[PDB]
Amino acid sequence: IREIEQERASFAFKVVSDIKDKYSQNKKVQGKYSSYAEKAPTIILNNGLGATLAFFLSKLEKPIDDVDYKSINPESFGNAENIAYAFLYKHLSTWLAEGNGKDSAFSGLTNGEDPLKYIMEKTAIDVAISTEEALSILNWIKKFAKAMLEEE
Amino acid sequence: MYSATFTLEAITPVFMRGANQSKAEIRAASIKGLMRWWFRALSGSYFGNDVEGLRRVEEYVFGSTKRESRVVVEVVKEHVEERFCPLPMVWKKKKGVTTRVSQRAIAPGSKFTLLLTSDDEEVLKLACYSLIGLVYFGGIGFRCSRGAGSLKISSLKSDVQLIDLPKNKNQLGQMVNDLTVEIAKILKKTFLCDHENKNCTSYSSFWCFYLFLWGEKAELEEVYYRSNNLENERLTLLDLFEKEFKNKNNHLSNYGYRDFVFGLPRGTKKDRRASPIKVGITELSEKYHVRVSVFKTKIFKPGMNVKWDNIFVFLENIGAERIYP
Amino acid sequence: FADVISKEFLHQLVKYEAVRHSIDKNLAEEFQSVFARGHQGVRVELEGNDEEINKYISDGANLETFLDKYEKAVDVIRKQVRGFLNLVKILYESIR
Amino acid sequence: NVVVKYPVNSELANYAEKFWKKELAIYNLSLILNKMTPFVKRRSESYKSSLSAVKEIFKNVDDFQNFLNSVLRRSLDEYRVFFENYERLFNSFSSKIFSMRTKSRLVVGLGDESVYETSIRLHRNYGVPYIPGSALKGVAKHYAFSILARENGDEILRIYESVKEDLKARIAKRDKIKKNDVPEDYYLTAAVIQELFEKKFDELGAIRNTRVEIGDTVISVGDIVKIFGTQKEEGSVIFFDAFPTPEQLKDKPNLELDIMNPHYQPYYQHGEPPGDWHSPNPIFFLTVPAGVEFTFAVASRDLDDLAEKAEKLLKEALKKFGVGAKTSLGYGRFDA
Amino acid sequence: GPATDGASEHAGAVSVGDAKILLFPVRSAKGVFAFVTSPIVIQRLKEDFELVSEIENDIELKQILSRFKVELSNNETIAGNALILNGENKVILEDIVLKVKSDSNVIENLVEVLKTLFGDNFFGKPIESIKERIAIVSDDVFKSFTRFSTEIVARVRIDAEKGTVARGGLWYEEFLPSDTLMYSLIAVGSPKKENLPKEVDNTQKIVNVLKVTFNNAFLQIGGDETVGKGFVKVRAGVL
Amino acid sequence: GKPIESIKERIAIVSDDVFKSFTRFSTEIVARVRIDAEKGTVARGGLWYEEFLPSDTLMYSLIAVGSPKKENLPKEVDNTQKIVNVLKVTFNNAFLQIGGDETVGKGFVKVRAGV
RNA sequence: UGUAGUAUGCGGUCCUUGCGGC
Repeated sequence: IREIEQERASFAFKVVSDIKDKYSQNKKVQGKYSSYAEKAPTIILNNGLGATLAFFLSKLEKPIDDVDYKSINPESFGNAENIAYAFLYKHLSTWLAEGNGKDSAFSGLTNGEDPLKYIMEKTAIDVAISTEEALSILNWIKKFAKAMLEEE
Repeated sequence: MYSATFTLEAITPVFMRGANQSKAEIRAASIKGLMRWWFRALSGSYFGNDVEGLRRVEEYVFGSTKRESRVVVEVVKEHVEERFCPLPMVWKKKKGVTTRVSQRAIAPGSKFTLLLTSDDEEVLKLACYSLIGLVYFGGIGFRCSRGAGSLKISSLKSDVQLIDLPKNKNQLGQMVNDLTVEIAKILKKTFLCDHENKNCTSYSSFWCFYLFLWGEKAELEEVYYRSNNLENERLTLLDLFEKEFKNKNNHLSNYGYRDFVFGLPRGTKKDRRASPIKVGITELSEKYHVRVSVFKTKIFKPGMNVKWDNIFVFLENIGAERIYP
Repeated sequence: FADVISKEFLHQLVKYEAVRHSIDKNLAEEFQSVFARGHQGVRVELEGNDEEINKYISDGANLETFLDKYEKAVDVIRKQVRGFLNLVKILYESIR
Repeated sequence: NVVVKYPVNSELANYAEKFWKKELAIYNLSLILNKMTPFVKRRSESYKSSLSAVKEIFKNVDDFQNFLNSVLRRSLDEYRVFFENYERLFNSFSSKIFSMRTKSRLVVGLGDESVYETSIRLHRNYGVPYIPGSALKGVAKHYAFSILARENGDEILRIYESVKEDLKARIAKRDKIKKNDVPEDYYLTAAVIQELFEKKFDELGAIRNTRVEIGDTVISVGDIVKIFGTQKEEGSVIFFDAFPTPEQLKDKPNLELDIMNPHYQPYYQHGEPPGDWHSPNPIFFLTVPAGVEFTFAVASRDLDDLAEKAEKLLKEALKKFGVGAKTSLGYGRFDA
Repeated sequence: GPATDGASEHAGAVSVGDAKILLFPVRSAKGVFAFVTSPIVIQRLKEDFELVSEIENDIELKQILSRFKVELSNNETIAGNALILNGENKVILEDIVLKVKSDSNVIENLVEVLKTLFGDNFFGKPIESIKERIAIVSDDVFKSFTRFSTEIVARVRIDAEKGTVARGGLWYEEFLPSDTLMYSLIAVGSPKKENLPKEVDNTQKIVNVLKVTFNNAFLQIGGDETVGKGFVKVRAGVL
Repeated sequence: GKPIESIKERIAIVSDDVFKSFTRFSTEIVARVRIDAEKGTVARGGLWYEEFLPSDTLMYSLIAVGSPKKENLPKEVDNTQKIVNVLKVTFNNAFLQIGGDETVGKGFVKVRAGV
């Protein structure tokens, strides 16, 4: 009886604490991350999950169809907006592709494939379930970001 | 809710465009941004290099990302016409012809009004002063700094006391001084900002600004460029000004008119530092003159320094009278 | 959240909820402090026949460290918060 | 010279590219705009999915506007039957209906989050611009607030010195220190008036006898609070959404583009000196052009007189206050 | 039934039912928007018809829909000619390319059932004018449409102190999309009161009164009444 | 009223604890209120949550029939077999309402006697 | 069991020259 809600909460707490600790000095980075987190579900519901991920990648000045989440470093960007976008993309894609971990209750809907490349050549039902999971995890992430992270 | 209305007439064709580049039309947003720039220019004299105070007062007056604008600007009536008009200093590369390039632009005169409304007298006065300074010493739209945006106040109607229009050259001469002193008085009385006085501003401002006048014409149709050939004997006032500017013997610049004290896109094919030289048309007692405004800022552009007094030599080449100071 | 809350992020989650549901930040801080204090002392009815937890709760001690050493901390804290919320609801309905 | 990509699933990107190349005919504007958003890569190595970069796939701005308006016009019959049913719903209640043309450009919903970063309120089924009833109610309430503050500012400030002191203390708490500066300008009066109308409605009982002249009629504070309602009492005037008349969509375009060119953007955001070395960052956004005619309707639940008063207030607000976005620049203004 | 101030006197003579969805408005590439249905939807409609037949002891109407069995893959649909793409046997419903399954009896029977239930006028437009804008999709696809294609409306509160959105003054609301169809059952028995007037003596005198008083009317459902949300056209029908 | 073959594809069997948690927390929790027309808002103290058993739920019951009471019963239902037969015939494919909230379309179930 | 509308109050706003030079 291991509810996925516990995994969602643990992963969201871990990622928000990670960004808080790594960028405790950069208040503007925290504000940008919080704003992007609480605005992402609207973008996903409007234009879809793949469009949202491609929008994040474009804001990262990175090419699409040739970039996965494992090969991006969120801290390797000078701009605060790029920092926050990279962190949000990494967190969302990590939850979608691996979950809280291999040994955890939730291991991610995608086995290990990049969520964008997964969305490119999968059925509508799979991308719908992925969108639902992304909505839930983004809700938890926004909750925790509003909890700890400072507001821009 | 004090409000002011300014009915303005386009002395020269105005190249103001919206999203559709092929269509020219008057935009409230562009005018508001230009008034923001001109208010910065006038307030730089009082605020000097203290950019923080200027930013705070501008956010107080024109609004920022955390407060709605304290002054709202609208364009109410547009008795304007759109036609074709040659570009100020652009020549077509057509074989043999080598004539000008004519874009769609607002026709001369083109009566229209601007309404500025606020809830406080001081901020409305600041906005009105910025707008009148813009109209008198600046242009609007594309190629404003090349005599294509000059506007005269056809009529004014304000419930707040303002500065009267000029009649002669000296009136426009000391209007700079009285506008600056009134702006400083408002800044000191209302917001109590001082910012001391360090040196000349990094941006274009009135700390180091000069105004000159040249030429004299009685017909509006004999001012803007008419001839399609520079060598033609029939040249209007602005055509003669352009011909003198293009002459190598005019100024002492090593590259001539292709120097770097003017706008950045000259030879280097890079940067966007606008030309501190601004050309316009000034009407005084039904007499038209070419007005030249220069903003000799301390730093021309971060990473590039150009000599300043060389441009004054051009003023000596044409013998333009120094209206201010 | 009673069926999902864990010890590590209880304080931050309750802080978020207080800030969201408080007109004043002082009210949210007071609610956070009073909830954190009150939810500590609540007797639990574990599935296993264990009374040491209740003995630790009754006395007032390093009970937090004992739960850190304990292997059923998550169930204990979930039952504690659920019981405290039930007591709060009962008392509020009593008032009104 | 531009590379177009589609982050939608495969076997659908082909149809999206066919729609954007005008090879096929799409009929829903919201569908092509949102669910089939293209990512355009110019010489710069970045797939910017913004209207400024989206328009690069067309010949010019005019072609983009023509394509959008043709897609909008392809559903004219369905929009006509929808508007007929909407008018029938209007007439079902004792609703007063008035038509107003757009004096200037109008844009509602510009702040909505989207891939383009500049959205627009389009009806989901038919893809036509419209004004939500919430926006009309809010603009009417704020016009009433502004009228009350301009007319009865000092009076309400004196009557509610406790409330104005509470608001000043709150502002001091949030807005930096500002211990007692807190200027008693018109904005503070508007804020305390809104606070009275929102959380302190009952204390507004004494003020209810006041009257303010709107247009040609006179409206009481009690009338306004009855119209809009409180946390404990529901409003009595139903504000319906506004939709353009289907007839005008046949001839003149119902959607055009507008540009914002933020020079000195680092000066505004980061703090660099303005100067002129501040190459602009143009951003385009959709907006319904001026002259487009909209139909508004306000219904009553208790008294038709309240409906007439609300109609007059809304007409005055749309004439002066303006609805939509960028109202400080004269956008979203209506004329008789 | 009696008001809240007193309930032991008698019970209500009417019993409304849950407004189960029948057609969902989904955006389409051709046929600007389409009315969508699912096999579970029509199965529940058949169950509702069976319940009506059992209540009225009228088996004749029981088999009206009993001639419609369907089974669709997740990438197949039975759509009208308007929605079908020209030169390509495929349809697009707001996010998905679906191959057009070939079948006519099911859609014809559904149109006939709707016509019998709600007459020849389908809420301001003829019913035959929308028979080519109906799509029957897979169950998961219909669930995804009903969960993700609903209206999401963002609203803010503007404070007069600054003219900007207040601190935490923004919120999102979920709305059923416009032009959607919900069917409900309203069962009626003998009134439970005593000494009834002759005009409402029997159940049919309640049936006709309800039908005449709630035919082609307009009602407000849910919240946001003051801002013009939740307004619905109601049509009452009998078998 | 549905083909049993389609049901086979959507049958799952879970653990005991999982089934208990499902049956405890997957029911329909519906919040209801009462609105007064005088003010148009919810009446004070009128909000409450009611729990409803989900639709499309299969349940089974056992009816134990014994020897009919000796009260000069007709020979048609004289034996136990006859009475169980008549009960099954008269209750097969029936529709009946159980529980409260009958006035709001809650409780209607379909009974299919086991033959 | 019977009677019972998750409803009322809330503006997707605020901030930005279609320019720079021949």
